[PDB]
Amino acid sequence: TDFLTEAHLDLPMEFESIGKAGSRLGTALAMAVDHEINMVSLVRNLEEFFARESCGWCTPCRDGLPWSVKILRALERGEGQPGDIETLEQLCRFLGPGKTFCAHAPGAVEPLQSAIKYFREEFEAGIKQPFSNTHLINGIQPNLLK
Amino acid sequence: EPAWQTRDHLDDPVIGELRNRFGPDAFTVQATRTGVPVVWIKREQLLEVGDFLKKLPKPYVMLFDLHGMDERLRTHREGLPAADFSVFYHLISIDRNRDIMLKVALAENDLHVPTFTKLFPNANWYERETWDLFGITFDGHPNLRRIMMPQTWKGHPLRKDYPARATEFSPFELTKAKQDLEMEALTFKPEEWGMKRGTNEDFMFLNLGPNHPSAHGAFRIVLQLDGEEIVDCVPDIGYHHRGAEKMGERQSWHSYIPYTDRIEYLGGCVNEMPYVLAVEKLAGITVPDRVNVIRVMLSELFRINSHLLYISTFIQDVGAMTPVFFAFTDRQKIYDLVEAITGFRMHPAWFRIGGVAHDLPRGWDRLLREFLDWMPKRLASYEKAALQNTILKGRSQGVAAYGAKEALEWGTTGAGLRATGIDFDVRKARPYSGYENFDFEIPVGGGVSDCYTRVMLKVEELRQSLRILEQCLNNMPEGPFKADHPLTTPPPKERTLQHIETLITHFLQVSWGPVMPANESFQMIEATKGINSYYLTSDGSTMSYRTRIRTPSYAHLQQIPAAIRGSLVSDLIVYLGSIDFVMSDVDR
Amino acid sequence: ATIHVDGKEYEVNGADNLLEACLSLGLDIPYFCWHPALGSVGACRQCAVKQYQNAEDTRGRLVMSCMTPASDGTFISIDDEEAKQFRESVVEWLMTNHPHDCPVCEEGGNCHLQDMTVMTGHSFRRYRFTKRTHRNQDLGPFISHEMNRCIACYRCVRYYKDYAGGTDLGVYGAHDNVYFGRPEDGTLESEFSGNLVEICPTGVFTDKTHSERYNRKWDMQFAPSICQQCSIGCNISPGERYGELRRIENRYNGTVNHYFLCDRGRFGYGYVNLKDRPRQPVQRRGDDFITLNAEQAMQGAADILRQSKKVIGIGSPRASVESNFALRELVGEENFYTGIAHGEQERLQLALKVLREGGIYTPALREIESYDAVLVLGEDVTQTGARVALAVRQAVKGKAREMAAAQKVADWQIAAILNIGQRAKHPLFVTNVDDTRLDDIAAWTYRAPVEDQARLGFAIAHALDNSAPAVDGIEPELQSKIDVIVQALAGAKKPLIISGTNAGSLEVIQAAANVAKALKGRGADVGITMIARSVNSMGLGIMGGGSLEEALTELETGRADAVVVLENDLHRHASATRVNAALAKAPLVMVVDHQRTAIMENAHLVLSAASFAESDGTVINNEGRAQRFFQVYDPAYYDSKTVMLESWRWLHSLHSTLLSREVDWTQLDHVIDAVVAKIPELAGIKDAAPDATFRIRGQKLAREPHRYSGRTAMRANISVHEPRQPQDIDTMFTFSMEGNNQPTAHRSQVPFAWAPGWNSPQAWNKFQDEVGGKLRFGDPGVRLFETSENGLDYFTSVPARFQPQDGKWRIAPYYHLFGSDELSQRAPVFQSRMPQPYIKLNPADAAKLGVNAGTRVSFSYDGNTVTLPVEIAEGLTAGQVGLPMGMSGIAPVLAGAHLEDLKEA
Ligand code: SF4
Ligand code: SF4
Ligand code: SF4
Ligand code: SF4
Ligand code: FES
Ligand SMILES: [Ca+2]
Repeated sequence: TDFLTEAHLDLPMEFESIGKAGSRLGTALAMAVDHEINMVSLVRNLEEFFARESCGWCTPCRDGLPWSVKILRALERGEGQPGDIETLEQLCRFLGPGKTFCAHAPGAVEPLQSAIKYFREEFEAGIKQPFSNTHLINGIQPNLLK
Repeated sequence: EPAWQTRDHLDDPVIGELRNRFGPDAFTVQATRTGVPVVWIKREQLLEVGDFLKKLPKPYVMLFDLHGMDERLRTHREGLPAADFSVFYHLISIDRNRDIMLKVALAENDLHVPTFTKLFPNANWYERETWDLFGITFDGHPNLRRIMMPQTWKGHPLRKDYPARATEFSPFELTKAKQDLEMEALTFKPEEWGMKRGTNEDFMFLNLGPNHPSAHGAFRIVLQLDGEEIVDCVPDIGYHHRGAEKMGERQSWHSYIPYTDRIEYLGGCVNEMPYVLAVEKLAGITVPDRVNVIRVMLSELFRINSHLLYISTFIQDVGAMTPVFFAFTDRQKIYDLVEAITGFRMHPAWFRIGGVAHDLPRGWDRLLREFLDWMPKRLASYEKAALQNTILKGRSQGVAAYGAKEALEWGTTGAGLRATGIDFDVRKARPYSGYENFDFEIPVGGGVSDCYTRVMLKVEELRQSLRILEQCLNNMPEGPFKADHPLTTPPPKERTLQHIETLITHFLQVSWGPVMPANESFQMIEATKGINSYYLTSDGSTMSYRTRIRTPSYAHLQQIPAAIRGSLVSDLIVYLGSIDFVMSDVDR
Repeated sequence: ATIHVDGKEYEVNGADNLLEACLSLGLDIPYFCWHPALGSVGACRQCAVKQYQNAEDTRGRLVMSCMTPASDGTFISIDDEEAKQFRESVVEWLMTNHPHDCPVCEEGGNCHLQDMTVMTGHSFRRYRFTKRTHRNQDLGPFISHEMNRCIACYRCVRYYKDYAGGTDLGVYGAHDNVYFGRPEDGTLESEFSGNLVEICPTGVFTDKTHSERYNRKWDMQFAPSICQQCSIGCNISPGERYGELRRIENRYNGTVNHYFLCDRGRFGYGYVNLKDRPRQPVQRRGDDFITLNAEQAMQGAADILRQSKKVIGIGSPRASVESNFALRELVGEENFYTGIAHGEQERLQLALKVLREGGIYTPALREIESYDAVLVLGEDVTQTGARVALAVRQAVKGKAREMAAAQKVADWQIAAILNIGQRAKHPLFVTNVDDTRLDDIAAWTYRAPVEDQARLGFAIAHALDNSAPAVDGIEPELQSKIDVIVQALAGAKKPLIISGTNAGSLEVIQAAANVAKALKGRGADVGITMIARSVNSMGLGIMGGGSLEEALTELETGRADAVVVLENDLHRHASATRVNAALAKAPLVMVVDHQRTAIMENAHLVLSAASFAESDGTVINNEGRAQRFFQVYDPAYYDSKTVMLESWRWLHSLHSTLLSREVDWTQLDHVIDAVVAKIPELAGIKDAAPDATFRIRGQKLAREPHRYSGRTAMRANISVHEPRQPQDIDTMFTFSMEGNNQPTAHRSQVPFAWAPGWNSPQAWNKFQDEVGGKLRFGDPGVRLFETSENGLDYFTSVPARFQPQDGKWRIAPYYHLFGSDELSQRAPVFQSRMPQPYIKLNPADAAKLGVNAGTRVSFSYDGNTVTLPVEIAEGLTAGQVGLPMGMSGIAPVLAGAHLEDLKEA
């Protein structure tokens, strides 16, 4: 289920009330997160659970949850690179209902998108190195994209 | 809307004028990526449509191109009239700065079209080539004979059912053609070449070929002379036919680039530019600005190379032999820079679909600075030593002169057309490859296209190309040398060497070929010798369905008899030296 | 049904899903996990399109086109920006773990994943983390395994398990560690495992036999040919490079063998590349051999045959109709003899008489899958006619298809169909001497001797109709099982009776005909299928001729002094000692063949015939369909000393040099016209393919792809001067790139499938009218005979019960897919797949003779004793001994024969 803030504590625990708030009622067994919990680490733990509990049938869950896991591991270690949060947002967009074979991956991407929406400053703090996907090959001048 | 987008050009005023004159059901407008309106006309209305276009308030004055197409194997013909064959007519209105492409559909058995030669006289050679390579008869043609192939040739090579490859060599056919060559001098019939009055008992018949000791190539002209006066002259061309268009139907979009190099073999990257621009239109690729500047600099370097060769060859044809030595030293400086950048001298094959093959090497600017400091003193010395000599002026001034009307009616482009006073350069009228970002002038003549006027116009064009090179040197963007399009062929090499997606794209692009979606594209450029254009038809495959190359040397060689009649033979040699043609450009 | 794709209206089938409907319309949707033969499961999520609720909808929703029905009034968009983005993202997700392997991967240039990566326009990598890796398994001699390249599309397991019925392949593990393979290292046990190399869209499963001599697809020279390894007639695309047969791809035929071969056809081609093949005519002088060119061989053979008093001919079911007819023309019809034995010939003509005079329709191989009850009598279909066994498996799954159709489940939603039809299946009743590979799906398996199988068939026919002859002495348990079979067949709406000549009994074929007649008399839509032995067995049966024993008696009495033997190893159809005696007595033996046979040491003349790769011809399958195969390459292109001609070309040139003393080779169409003029029952072979003047808009059909490489360097080590292109005056194909292979070309013969952007076997989609249907202008091949208006009478010769005899062991045939077809045994890769020859014994008989499993026993046949090790077979009834037919030393003519003095060695 999507994370909610302190201001959402006043609405009733019904299906449509939580659904209009941007989350799901789910099992209605709520979990509180205090200020001492890093949201990047928490969402990393959640996505490690969800990626390792993929059944492996369909491509977006099976091959997109581990990418989000690796991005969150890099963000937790301070080795994030530009485009990582954009990749996470696109993963939340493309793992929604109907895109995957079952509802496991939409539930996987609900906390990630909610935490990026509400606690973006913790995710941007993990980006500390420039983007580098290629090493230099001696004798070949790279195509310097702008 | 991008510049490569498919357009029907229904907002062109010529479409409305044709609607008003002939009705809305008389023709079919085809949406292409050629950039010009393409109109499918019925065969029985072709002469009326052509005369109407010729009589417009700002008329279509030049038949730019005329050729054929075998449509029998074209699978994607949506929105097109039923056609086994077709004939296209590319017409240019200079005053409107607009073009139109008329297309006539033909059935397989009814392969005849009315001739266009009463409206445009360059349709003579264009229709002879269409008959030669496609078997399309033009009714009313004065002499519809083969122009590329020999007269005793069987079949039509540009038909889709004609095999492209070389047949098995036989010395018996070679000896038969040798006997034909040695008997033609004894059994010459001056009626089969379009000539008249075959010996007044004073007309001496001479031959200039079929071997010429010059760089423009080897070709034959049959001269009818009264004393020293040329009263009739018919050319024999096709002696350097390489089947380049048929080869365009045989190579992939990427592997055809070295063939584009050898069309006008003094042009190089200039020859490559219209082909890669037309392919990028087919691919929907917009190249970055650094690609534009790199391609402009390479084309201007090769334009200076070609112009130095042309000026030195003209001076040698006049009779002074030392400026060709010095101009080849300057050509060696240009070749030093081109060798440094592309790794080759004459046929670099360095342009790519979506960019260039490599980035610029470190230290290219020093070589460009050395050439730019070396050139102007040498050019001034060339002028003072040979171009201001009164013997050269007496050999050149007033020789083979024509005006604007004769240049327009024969499809003359380049320095001859601008020497007639018509200010039409492709780099300004229809800009391409980022030429609008450069400050340069277009030299024009006073109204008479002389040998001397054409040579001096080429000298000023050399100076303007030096100006463009100086601006290229001072202003270089620090960007990519290849576009980020998926159809950029090949992809950047380092990503190919370490990324699997890029490796897959490279693998399929170099092996099966890049897939161009089914469309038609066109690109004309200001080449070293005039306007060079590529007209490409993709049927959705990895090779061209039809590659049509319009070269200016064909039109200039066809204009030769209209401008040299009544002159001396030495004037004909000077005119041949002043045209700036090559036979590979003529025959392709 | 009406659909609207990107604003364009289309008429489609409402029973199709959107992916197959759009691919049938020529639209390009990327896909991985869907296959036309396997149905839709919605795994890979690659085929996403945007579906709108109606025409005035702008938001839409991404759906899988393979899982969405193409119902009336559907509105979808393929080129929608979100759908394109999602498809590119799916490609990108598949590319994160994909190895950097394309240069050293056998799928490159033929890879569906490469094609869809390019099609989605994904070429930039932003993933920077580690790639998962996998260890590989050893899968046997045919299939190489590389699990790093897997995209987890589940096609392999779905084909292998759900379609082909194999049991040793599966998916293991979990989330991104899903592994496709066997539980341990070992050979893939399915007879149809070779279709994995085309089913797998990546380079996980690759043709290992091709991998030994690998070349890329664009470098191949292809031809449309027919598989020679049995009588089914599966259409193939042999592809060659540098003079050697490199690969056998499946060639789509919507009527015969649509997407799938068997492993014998796919991997048993290696005899063509054998170095001991005859390359030129060889004549023996004394004990020495001299090599002649073709003109000298024709002159010498014509002179010697003219000097002889009577020339007789021995054809072969290996050879084509043209070559057998040319032999029959050279020696005369009365002096022509079929190369097969007397009993084999009698069974073959009885099968032919049932097929073309029994009044019961014989279905094509694709049509087998629509029958709702199958009775197989005697024919071990999996080891002899394997593709028929695959089709029968599909026909068995027809019951789950019917129950799913009752619940309004779409026919492509294969998982729902399998869930509804859990283990319910159409009744399959197989009879053999032992257990068959069809027993896992058979409702009942009857292990009994061939006369007992025939008695079961006659009892089934009598219980279906009282006019059929009765069988006396049926046990009550066998009677109850007969009643089960009869109740299953009578209530069937479309029963199929399969038999063949491999069982080695005439009465089995007669019993199958009587069952078919009894089902026909009750108004049922019964079909009958016969399985012949070799590629042109039915053609030799239609042509006719005396048996091999008559030719042996002619050569032994001495009234025939010259014998021509065409494409025939005579030891397969007769005892070796008698053949060797009759050929050593004969003053002239001429052998026209393409393989080094055992009768070439006693052959006075040997002509280097062409194999099917180097020849054109027509072969008749067991359905009765004439099919034309075309030459793949010119053998003289690389080695100019090679004189290897078509067999009918050799024999026609011999007949011409005999008559007019002049050497005229022939053209193929002249031989076709000669066949249809002399033989009216083979008049259909004219229409099997168009003649050599056939053109597609004036141009021939290309044998090699457009990007065929190395044309100025592949012979440059021999000479730098390029030779002339080989000329094909025989057929409408050219030996070059200068031809037509458009998917829209009006033809039925397709050498290979390729379309721009579709380099994989998925280009067969472009070559079809609808995907999974037929070729666009019809499948090639025509039926020689139609269904007769009147059937036969009931065969009243019911055989007696099998009694064991002491000292007399009745030979039960045990055919093998790898080993019972002669040319495929000659292939070197089949030696690793070669089972060790074990003679099968009953436990009771082995206990009586005091031999355990693995002990060597020697038996005497034809005055010669051979030793084989014992394998215990429980299902083989007493009084029988099991022998592997067609192996080295055990001829298929031994099936149904007796055996004397079986003693422990
Ligand atoms: S979304 Fe569901 S069906 Fe797809 S892999 Fe994940 S758990 Fe399996
Ligand atoms: S399976 Fe395809 S994409 Fe993967 S390495 Fe092989 S050719 Fe390349
Ligand atoms: S091994 Fe091949 S067929 Fe099987 S799931 Fe992987 S990619 Fe698909
Ligand atoms: S079933 Fe017979 S014809 Fe078909 S591939 Fe196998 S051996 Fe060849
Ligand atoms: S093809 Fe439709 S999800 Fe795989
Ligand atoms: Ca042939």
